[PDB]
Amino acid sequence: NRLKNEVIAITGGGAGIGLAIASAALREGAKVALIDLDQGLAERSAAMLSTGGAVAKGFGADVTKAADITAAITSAEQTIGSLTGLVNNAGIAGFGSVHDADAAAWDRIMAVNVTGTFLASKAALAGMLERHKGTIVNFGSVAGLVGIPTMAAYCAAKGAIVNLTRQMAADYSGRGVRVNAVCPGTVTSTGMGQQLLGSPEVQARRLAKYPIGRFGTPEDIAEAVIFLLSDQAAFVTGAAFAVDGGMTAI
Amino acid sequence: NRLKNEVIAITGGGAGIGLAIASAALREGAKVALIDLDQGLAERSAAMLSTGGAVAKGFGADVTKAADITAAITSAEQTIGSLTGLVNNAGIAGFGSVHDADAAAWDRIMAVNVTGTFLASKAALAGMLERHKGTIVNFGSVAGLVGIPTMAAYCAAKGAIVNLTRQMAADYSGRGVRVNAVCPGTVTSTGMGQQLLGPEVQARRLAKYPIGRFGTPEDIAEAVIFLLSDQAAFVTGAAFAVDGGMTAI
Amino acid sequence: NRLKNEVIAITGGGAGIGLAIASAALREGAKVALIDLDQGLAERSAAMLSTGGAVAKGFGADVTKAADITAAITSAEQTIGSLTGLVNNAGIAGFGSVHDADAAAWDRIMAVNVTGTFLASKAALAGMLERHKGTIVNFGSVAGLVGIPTMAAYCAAKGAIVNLTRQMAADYSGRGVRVNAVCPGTVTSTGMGQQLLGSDTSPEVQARRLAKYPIGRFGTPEDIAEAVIFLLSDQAAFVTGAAFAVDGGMTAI
Amino acid sequence: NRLKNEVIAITGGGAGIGLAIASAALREGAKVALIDLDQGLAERSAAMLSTGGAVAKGFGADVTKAADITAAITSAEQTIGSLTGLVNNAGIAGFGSVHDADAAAWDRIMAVNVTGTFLASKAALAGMLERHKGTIVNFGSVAGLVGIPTMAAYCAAKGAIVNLTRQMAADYSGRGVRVNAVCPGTVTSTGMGQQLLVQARRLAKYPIGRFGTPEDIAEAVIFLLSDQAAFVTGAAFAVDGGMTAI
Ligand SMILES: NC(=O)C1=CN([C@@H]2O[C@H](COP(=O)(O)OP(=O)(O)OC[C@H]3O[C@@H](n4cnc5c(N)ncnc54)[C@H](O)[C@@H]3O)[C@@H](O)[C@H]2O)C=CC1
Ligand SMILES: NC(=O)C1=CN([C@@H]2O[C@H](COP(=O)(O)OP(=O)(O)OC[C@H]3O[C@@H](n4cnc5c(N)ncnc54)[C@H](O)[C@@H]3O)[C@@H](O)[C@H]2O)C=CC1
Ligand SMILES: NC(=O)C1=CN([C@@H]2O[C@H](COP(=O)(O)OP(=O)(O)OC[C@H]3O[C@@H](n4cnc5c(N)ncnc54)[C@H](O)[C@@H]3O)[C@@H](O)[C@H]2O)C=CC1
Ligand SMILES: NC(=O)C1=CN([C@@H]2O[C@H](COP(=O)(O)OP(=O)(O)OC[C@H]3O[C@@H](n4cnc5c(N)ncnc54)[C@H](O)[C@@H]3O)[C@@H](O)[C@H]2O)C=CC1
Ligand SMILES: C[C@H](O)CSCCS(=O)(=O)O
Ligand SMILES: C[C@H](O)CSCCS(=O)(=O)O
Ligand SMILES: C[C@H](O)CSCCS(=O)(=O)O
Ligand SMILES: C[C@H](O)CSCCS(=O)(=O)O
Repeated sequence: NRLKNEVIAITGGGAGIGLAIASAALREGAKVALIDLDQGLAERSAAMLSTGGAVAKGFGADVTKAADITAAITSAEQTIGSLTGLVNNAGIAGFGSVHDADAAAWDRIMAVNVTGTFLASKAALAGMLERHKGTIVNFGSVAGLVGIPTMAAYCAAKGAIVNLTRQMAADYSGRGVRVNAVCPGTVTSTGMGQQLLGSPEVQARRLAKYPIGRFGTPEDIAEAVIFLLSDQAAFVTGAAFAVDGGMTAI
Repeated sequence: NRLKNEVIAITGGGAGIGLAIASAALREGAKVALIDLDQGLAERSAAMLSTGGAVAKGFGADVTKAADITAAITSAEQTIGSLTGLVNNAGIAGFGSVHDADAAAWDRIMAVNVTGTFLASKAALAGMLERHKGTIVNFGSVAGLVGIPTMAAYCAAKGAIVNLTRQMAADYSGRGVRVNAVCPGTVTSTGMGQQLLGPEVQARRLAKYPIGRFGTPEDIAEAVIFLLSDQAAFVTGAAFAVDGGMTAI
Repeated sequence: NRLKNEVIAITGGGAGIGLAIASAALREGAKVALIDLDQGLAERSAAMLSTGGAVAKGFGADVTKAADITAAITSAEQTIGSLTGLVNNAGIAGFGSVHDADAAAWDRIMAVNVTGTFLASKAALAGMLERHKGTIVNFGSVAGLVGIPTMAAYCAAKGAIVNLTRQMAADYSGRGVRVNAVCPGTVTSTGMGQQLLGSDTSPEVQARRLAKYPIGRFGTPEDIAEAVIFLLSDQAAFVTGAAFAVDGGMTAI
Repeated sequence: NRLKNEVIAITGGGAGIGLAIASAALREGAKVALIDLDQGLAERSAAMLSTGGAVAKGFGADVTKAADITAAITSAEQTIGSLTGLVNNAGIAGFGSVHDADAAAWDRIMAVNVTGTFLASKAALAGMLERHKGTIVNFGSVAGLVGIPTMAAYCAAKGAIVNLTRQMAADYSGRGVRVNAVCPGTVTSTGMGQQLLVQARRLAKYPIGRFGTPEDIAEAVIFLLSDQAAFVTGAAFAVDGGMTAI
């Protein structure tokens, strides 16, 4: 019951890491809102999770669209109660170095990751600040802390999220709202993870970047997020928490 | 659940943050060994904690003395079982800038913090590596990540611990032993906290903390309990700031 | 003559830190192209700088407009020779926290800073990679390393630039192109510096800000320019992927 | 003339990166004191550098011995003038992990690196603070910023130096003394580079595609020592071919 009486909205919550966060949050007694670009997916996943009295509801919204994400958060609050937590998990990845990157793809990557974190937080902060109570978890990556070959836009976007997290902590920590970023290492099993992988030598070069000797699971990342959401993390704010199997330590 | 079947040794566990870690670890089902310079204190604190079937044991050792810390860990394991976790919480602080610091006090601060982390870990690692299973939590500080006026030796020591943690993670993460550092902001209530305090200046210190308050031993303990737990299975080499936003600004 | 035979393009080169970089680069023997949103300013400043044999030329371009910045770099190269260095100095700042920031303002700050760095680098990289030779200096800030109250978009943009610099260094350092970021502390005398002051008039906050700087003063455009000159020079041949704090100690405490 | 009117003491100045710093500082018009554990080497290297009117002098001291290093700095100041810069270049490396490192070996690595930086700085700071003018460059490493397998003591020592640099800058920047740390990537050609010389695995960690040279590192130190770096203090400057960027 680490999240007893918490109400948590999770963007990109219909699949992958976001869904695992939802599962773990329900385990700890939270009520959860899954907000996804894919409304049907959010609804199906919410139903799948709604067992043993667990309360999970699905909502459709593109985080880059101010009116849509605002309406989704308002509806979540109307449906399951005033938010105590927001997880800005929605993100997309793509490839392209600065010299040849698709400019339109660049903008979309920056939009979903950075603008989405901005707009979703903006919607949630009205109530959280009014209540002097909230916790926001943003999604960095190892790709926001170091450079990754061939991922210019994504490294820019995640770098933005890491420092935006510090900025938001600066504004809001004293007003009762903690803001932190989890920075995951590679997680193989998700759609994005599969996109990333998509030769014994190449993948092995990648695996060699991880002292722990394996890549992450959605469940590994979810546990870190649940800690940050919980009131046991009451003094934790502005942190960029590396959950990365040692990648950024070497 | 969350530390069911864990066996945790905590250096400097007789008081302050170390004692809070012990209490929280017992809450989560671990068995704990308090290892403190002050043997009597370790014993009294262990006795106080050992209620409701909670198992805590106290041992005396100076972490800077290789034979003594090795013996305490051996005794702990005989009494509560093979270690699954080590918290290198033992540390001391002091004041003095580079131009005027006393060399002997400098050496003692470096010894307790850095050499203690080295020797305690060395002792624990024999067993942990043999079993391919362990978690070590070292104690950095905000003082290991940024410069603090008038605390040269302490900033050096905590800076050493932060990067030694990365180095240890590099060596051992693939061999079944995770190594992480908690980097706490100021916690005023402990013996060390009271030492650092000893009002315009207080208010200036408080303004360094976006959250608007200093930390408690319980705040820090919860982060340590997370890092010790198998729910942190992918977390290694991290320098985790538990600091009310201090290093974020 | 630390930049003899170098040809450097400087975005936002018409005024402020960019103009100070131009002046120092000319001192060290480079030829410089000033590229600024304000074409007249770029041209007037280039004229002012072109004394004693120094060669500076001005060009107008909005760094957020791919065709415009590409055209400016092309004209610059036709005028003063193939680029060996690019300084992505153009940037704008503004105020607003996540809860109240205007989305359009947010986008423009992200565009000039992040998209501008992307688009100008893209233009310069074609030639630099072909020649296996270049150095790119991006502009972070203390605001790209730590959080600054009430500057959400700007902290996001500068944070993007700091890590984009790492990413570009990862791609290009082995191909002959070094990429680094200078992260200046507050420089009061520029238009942006004045913009920052003007945003809070109290002298408690004014002295509060200065107390963040161990060195006991704010930066000058000349202070920042010297670090950029070092990074552009071949004396910095092993320096790449660095986020170099030039900040009077601000991020050290 | 970037260091004209500067007087710079360089610990470990008899060889390797230290000697390269001396050479570049003399190129820029500074007067240099080489301070080395090997006194004869400091003297011979100083003599070699002292051509074309350049002023370099050699002195012997173990930076871990307070009286030794204090006496060398005092002798230096008496011979070439009051210090304006100090480069804490002296350092040693070794191998050993936490589980197997010998405690005496651990202590000597910490001593030369960390205690040496403390003691040499303590000696120089008396004069620098009196004159409200100084610049101190400490030696970190990529090994002070990230973990390096099998180098526990060395990663601890360099980690200490990186944050001690921030601490010193906090204390002294407003009093006229800048303090910075250079953090070099691997430099193969020095005694330490050779000592620490799978090898293709190591090179792959460097995006620039080569290891550093003593000259590469010297140029960064020269910048940090110069008055052109007037606003630079408290910084950990990575000179590392991109190693810590990935
Ligand atoms: N998978 C990995 O290796 C790592 C991923 N991450 C970050 O973790 C987060 C989640 O990653 P994954 O679970 O792997 O992603 P995913 O690709 O498996 O799923 C992302 C979910 O977000 C939704 N989504 C996409 N765009 C959206 C938008 N504009 N508005 C609302 N929802 C949208 C998708 O529909 C999808 O259901 C992202 O921020 C990602 O960048 C960070 C580090 C490692
Ligand atoms: N109190 C604070 O504001 C902060 C403290 N810390 C670190 O957290 C850790 C714990 O701090 P506190 O609880 O405040 O300390 P404390 O001073 O309240 O208690 C520390 C305990 O360590 C023991 N100890 C001292 N030297 C020892 C040695 N050589 N061998 C074995 N045990 C020894 C003492 O007997 C004492 O019981 C330390 O590493 C400290 O540096 C870090 C950040 C904030
Ligand atoms: N002034 C300060 O305190 C600090 C400033 N900086 C950064 O340093 C850089 C330069 O700063 P300042 O000299 O103070 O700025 P400034 O405001 O004095 O001058 C900026 C120049 O950039 C030009 N510019 C603006 N938008 C442009 C665009 N879209 N395309 C082309 N040119 C454009 C302007 O016309 C102007 O001439 C910026 O990247 C800034 O964010 C970073 C840290 C400290
Ligand atoms: N060689 C490399 O790959 C890198 C080395 N470094 C650091 O750069 C610095 C210089 O390294 P190198 O030039 O390679 O070293 P080096 O081994 O080639 O020579 C260092 C000099 O320091 C002197 N020295 C050793 N102990 C001393 C003591 N207790 N007191 C006074 N002098 C002493 C030696 O006699 C020698 O002349 C060191 O601090 C080192 O840790 C850091 C990163 C890369
Ligand atoms: C997409 C996710 O943030 C991972 S980016 C690549 C990280 S690594 O595989 O190069 O360690
Ligand atoms: C003793 C502990 O590590 C705190 S060091 C001083 C930190 S602060 O009060 O200057 O934020
Ligand atoms: C606009 C420039 O990047 C400075 S942002 C504010 C930095 S400080 O004055 O709060 O230290
Ligand atoms: C001794 C010097 O600080 C280098 S430590 C090893 C660095 S690397 O070769 O593993 O990148």
